[PDB]
Amino acid sequence: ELRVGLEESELWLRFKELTNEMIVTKNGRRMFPVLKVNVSGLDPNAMYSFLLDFVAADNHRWKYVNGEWVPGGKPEPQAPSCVYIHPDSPNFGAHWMKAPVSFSKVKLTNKLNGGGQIMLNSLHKYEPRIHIVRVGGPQRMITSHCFPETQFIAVTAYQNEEITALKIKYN
Ligand SMILES: C[C@H](N)c1ccc(NC(=O)C2CC2)cc1
Repeated sequence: ELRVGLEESELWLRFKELTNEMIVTKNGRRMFPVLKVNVSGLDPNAMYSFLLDFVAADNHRWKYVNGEWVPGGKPEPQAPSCVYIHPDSPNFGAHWMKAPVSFSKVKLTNKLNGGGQIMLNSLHKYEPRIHIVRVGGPQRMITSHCFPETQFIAVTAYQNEEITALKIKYN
């Protein structure tokens, strides 16, 4: 059975309980914390690519109002984010299972850009999600996993200084 787990969930939970925020820039900003995933139950010899995308957790614009995040009242449908391919892709099960799969090179942007960078809507709430795609083999297969622990609001600058402080404390 394919098992997918979150490395350093303790740290993600500190950020989540304060409402996590991730900086987006026109050029694209790397994430802190980094999404790291423990994976077991892959065929060491089978071929897989690791994909990352960001689900709009709700259809609302959020705003920091008197030290608290509150949603607008005018939802719009949220077009899904683009997919980031882990640069080790494609690779053997053994490669993916020898150490946590670490998405340290994904960059979050607010502007449609060349490639690499994933465009998010500023002040929308996102839930990171991976797809483990079995490639090359006869039978293509996809397994998807969500990480509620790693939810955040995309911001152009931090609103909650509690978040600013946690980021610096642990980077
Ligand atoms: C060059 C770069 N490492 C790269 C580019 C495309 C893919 N395509 C896939 O694996 C798709 C089937 C899921 C993988 C890696």
